[PDB]
Amino acid sequence: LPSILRRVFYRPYLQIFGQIPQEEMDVALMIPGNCSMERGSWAHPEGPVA
Amino acid sequence: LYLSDTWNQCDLLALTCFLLGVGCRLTPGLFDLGRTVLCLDFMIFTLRLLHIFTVNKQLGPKIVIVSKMMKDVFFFLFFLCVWLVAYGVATEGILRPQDRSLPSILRRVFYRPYLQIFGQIPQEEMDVALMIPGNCSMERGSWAHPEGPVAGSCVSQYANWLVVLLLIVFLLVANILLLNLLIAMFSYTFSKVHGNSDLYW
Amino acid sequence: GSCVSQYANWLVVLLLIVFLLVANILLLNLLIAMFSYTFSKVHGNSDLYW
Amino acid sequence: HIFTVNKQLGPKIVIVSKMMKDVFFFLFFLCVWLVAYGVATEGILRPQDRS
Amino acid sequence: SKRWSDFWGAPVTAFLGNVVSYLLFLLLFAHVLLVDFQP
Repeated sequence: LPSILRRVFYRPYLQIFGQIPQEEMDVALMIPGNCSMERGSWAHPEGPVA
Repeated sequence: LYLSDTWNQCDLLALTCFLLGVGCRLTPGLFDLGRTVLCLDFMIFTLRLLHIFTVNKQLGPKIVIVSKMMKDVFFFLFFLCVWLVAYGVATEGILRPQDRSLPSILRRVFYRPYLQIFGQIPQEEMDVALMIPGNCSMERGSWAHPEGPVAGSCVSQYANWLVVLLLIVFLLVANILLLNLLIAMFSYTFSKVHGNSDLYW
Repeated sequence: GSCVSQYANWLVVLLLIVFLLVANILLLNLLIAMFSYTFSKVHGNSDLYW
Repeated sequence: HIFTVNKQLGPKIVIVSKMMKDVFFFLFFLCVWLVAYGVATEGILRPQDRS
Repeated sequence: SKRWSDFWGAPVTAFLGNVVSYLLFLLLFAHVLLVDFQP
């Protein structure tokens, strides 16, 4: 629950002030991987809370 | 009449600092002091070049209106420095860094919240969730270890959400209230002054 | 630079504070004030000329 | 220059060229202050790579 | 003696020569303070 509250309310707030994490939300700046036991493509971002 | 002025006090100041710089430079024990004072003197000789161009038609009256904005700037610095003390000491207090030198505290109280106005926001220095924990303190409580040589060697984890909430409130008041109210005061003062500054030029 | 001096470094930090004050506060906000003044002064004659 | 015939975008493109005297004041005050800060900071520091 | 004297006799070219000479002073002061400053 607080990790979702961070990624919904706290990260888009800091994007007004020029804090734009591209590596947390764009696959092309990331590496792929078999990181989910589920159907579909998945990829692995950088950051402890991302 | 020569001492009553301001730009003759400026041109006097550039040559006092010049002779102080050379006078230290030729002594064998003060080489670094003379090189530093000459490097401060170059700015004064460069700022003289604004007064030279006041005779031009296009750049003339605008350079006249530059000096009449400093009362609005001094209000901005008053409201800023009060709010910068308040945010700085509260955030330095809720966190408990272990490196507690006097100039390291002065950096983390006055210098780091100053650069957060200009978009320099270190999150990894002041948020536990972007850090790794550790047994870095011989003391009771939770502790964690941030990144950076001057960010304090070991910081506290208790009630960290209030530090994040002070970061949101600081960016709201500083980067929205103070800056946009400063643009509004420059707009008002410029239209109030522009007539008399053209007559005076 | 491969190697830099440590003598009187606090004056370098203090010049960084003064530079950000004059450039990012005086010059930019005085430029917005001059664009506001000039735009309201000119807007009538530019509509007639267009 | 092609789109100056349009109604909505027309007069605004006309007013763009009349702002350059304010921009040239900005560059004058900037370039003086940029020389002063630049050479003083490059002087107090002493870098060894001096190309 | 007159056309030469009435080009350089104006206050404009005295101003312009004052600026160019002062810019060369700043260029020299930077060349000393950045390149060859011997201990």
